[PDB]
Amino acid sequence: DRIIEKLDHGWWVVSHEQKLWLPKGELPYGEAANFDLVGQRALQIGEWQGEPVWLVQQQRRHDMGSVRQVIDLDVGLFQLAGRGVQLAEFYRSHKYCGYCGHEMYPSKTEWAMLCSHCRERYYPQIAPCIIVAIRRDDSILLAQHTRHRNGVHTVLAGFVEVGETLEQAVAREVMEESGIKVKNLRYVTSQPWPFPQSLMTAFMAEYDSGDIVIDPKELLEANWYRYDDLPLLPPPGTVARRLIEDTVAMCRAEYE
Amino acid sequence: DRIIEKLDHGWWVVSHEQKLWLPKGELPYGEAANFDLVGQRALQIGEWQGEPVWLVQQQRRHDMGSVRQVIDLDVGLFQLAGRGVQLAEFYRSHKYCGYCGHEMYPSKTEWAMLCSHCRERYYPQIAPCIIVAIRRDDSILLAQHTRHRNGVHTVLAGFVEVGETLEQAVAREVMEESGIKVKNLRYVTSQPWPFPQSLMTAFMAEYDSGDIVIDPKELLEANWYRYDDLPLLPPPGTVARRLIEDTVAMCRAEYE
Ligand SMILES: NC(=O)c1ccc[n+]([C@@H]2O[C@H](COP(=O)(O)O)[C@@H](O)[C@H]2O)c1
Ligand SMILES: NC(=O)c1ccc[n+]([C@@H]2O[C@H](COP(=O)(O)O)[C@@H](O)[C@H]2O)c1
Ligand SMILES: [Zn+2]
Ligand SMILES: [Zn+2]
Repeated sequence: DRIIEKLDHGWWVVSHEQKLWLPKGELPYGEAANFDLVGQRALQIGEWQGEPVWLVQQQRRHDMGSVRQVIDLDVGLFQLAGRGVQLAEFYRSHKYCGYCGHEMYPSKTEWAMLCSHCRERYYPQIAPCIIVAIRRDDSILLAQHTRHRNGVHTVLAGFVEVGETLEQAVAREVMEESGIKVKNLRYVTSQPWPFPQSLMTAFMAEYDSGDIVIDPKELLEANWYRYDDLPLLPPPGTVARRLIEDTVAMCRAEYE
Repeated sequence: DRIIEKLDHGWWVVSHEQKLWLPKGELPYGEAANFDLVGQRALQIGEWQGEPVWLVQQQRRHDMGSVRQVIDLDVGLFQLAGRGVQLAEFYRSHKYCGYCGHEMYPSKTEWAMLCSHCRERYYPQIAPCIIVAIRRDDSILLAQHTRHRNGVHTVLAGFVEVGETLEQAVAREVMEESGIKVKNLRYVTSQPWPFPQSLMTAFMAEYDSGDIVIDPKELLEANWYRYDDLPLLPPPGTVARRLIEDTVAMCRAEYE
C-alpha cells in the first residue's frame, strides 16, 4: 500500500464499481502523471513480466468497461486485472464492519479486512459455478448469450446455489436456460475465475428429454449443431472451448 | 419472522456464535415456555416431518455445542440445524452495511440482507472444499483429526483457495497435512455442507512420492491401512465413507 509519485510507471488497474478504466480500449500501461494518477493510493496486486500492476480505487468519467474486455490481452494479465477489480469490490463492501459498524482497514499481511474495534474479520469469497456441454447424439447444444455479443456460440453456465450439489446445479441451470433435461453428467475439470471471484467446474452431459425453450432474457438462441458442422466457438485456451472439444471427441468416437 | 408465544412448539435451533443450544445432548424439541423462549424473535427455516424448526438468535449460559453434535439425529434435521446456525452467523456479520455503515435488515422474500440507506445487498457465501482419499497400492491413507476425537480415521479435507483449481487445492492440502505428493486425481462427487456453508468435492488420488509428515496441529496421526484391514471409519451415509469404499473397491480390483 503506497501513494503514487511522478515517475511511477507500469500497469494500472483503475477500478470503480465492477468496471475498470480502459482508455483507447487498452489496459493502461505507462507513467502515472500521464494517466492523472499521481498523489493517489495504489496497491500492487502483482507483476506482469517484471513490472508492477497497480490497483487504484478511483472513478473515471470516460472509458470504464468490463474486465472481460482485456481477455485478449494475456490470460495472465487478465488474471491480474480481474483480481484487481475483485479486490476493489471487496474493499468497497467491507469499509464498515458488519458486526459493529465501525470503519475497517485492510490487512497488509494477507488479503482480508481487519477491524479497529472488534476482532472479527472478512476474507474474499469464492463462488462455485457450473459450466456444461450437452450432447445429443451427433450434435451438441450451443448458444449465444445475451450479455455477450461477439457472435460466439458457447456452452451453458450458472452459479451453484445453497443446499445443492454440482450435479443439481447443472441440472437446474440447464432446466432454466434451455428447458431440457440431462443425464450421465461427467466431471471434466475446474478453473478459477477472477471477477467475479468464482471456481467453475466443467461438466459434459447428454440429452435426456425435452425441446429447447430458451430463457430469452438470458439467451439470444440455442441450437443443436453437429460435431463437424460447428459455428464460431469460444477461443482456444478457454474452458468452454475445451469442453466443446471433448464433446466433439465423444461424437467422433461414436459416429466415425 | 415472528415472535414466540406460549403454545408455540416444535424444534428450536437456539444459536449463538457458531454454536447451538443442546440441553441433555439434545436438539431441543417441545414447547417454548418449557425452553424459556416466549417473547423472542424466531425465524422458521423449515419443517421436520411436518413440524416447524425455529431459529432463535439468543445466547445461553450452558450446554452450547457444535452442530456436529446432532449429526446422528437425522441428516435432514442436521441440514436444518446447521442451516440455522449458518443463517444466524450470516445475520451477525451483516447487521451494518459494509458500504455505508447503516443498519441493515433481512429480506423476507429471499434470504439476503437488504439495506435501509443504500441499495447494495449481501447473499450467503458458499465455500468450495476439497476432500480426498489417497491410495498407495494395497493401502489407503487414513488419519485421525485433532479437532474430531471419536477415534475415527477418515480422509483428508481442506478449503479451496483463491486463484487455484480443485486439483491444486487437493495437491496443496495433501502436501500440508501429510507432506506427500499425489497423482491421477479422479473426481467422484460433490455434497453441500450446512455449517460453515460449503460445497465439498470428493476426489480419489494415488500416492506419487514422499513419506508421511503429519501437521501435528491438524492431525493426531496418519497411516496406510490395507483395504481389508481397516480401522473405524466415518459412518455410512457420509461422503468420506463413500470415498473410502470407492478406494477399497480400487484395491480389490487390482489385488483380488
Ligand atoms: N470463451 C469464453 O468466453 C469462455 C470460456 C470459458 C469460460 N468462460 C468464462 O467462465 C466465466 C464464468 O464467469 P462467472 O464467474 O461470471 O460465471 C464466464 O464469465 C465465461 O466468460 C468464458
Ligand atoms: N464421517 C464424517 O464425519 C464425515 C464424512 C464426510 C464428510 N464430512 C464432513 O465434511 C465436512 C466439511 O466441513 P467443512 O465445510 O468445515 O469443511 C467436515 O466437517 C466433515 O465432518 C464428515
Ligand atoms: Zn468489526
Ligand atoms: Zn448499505
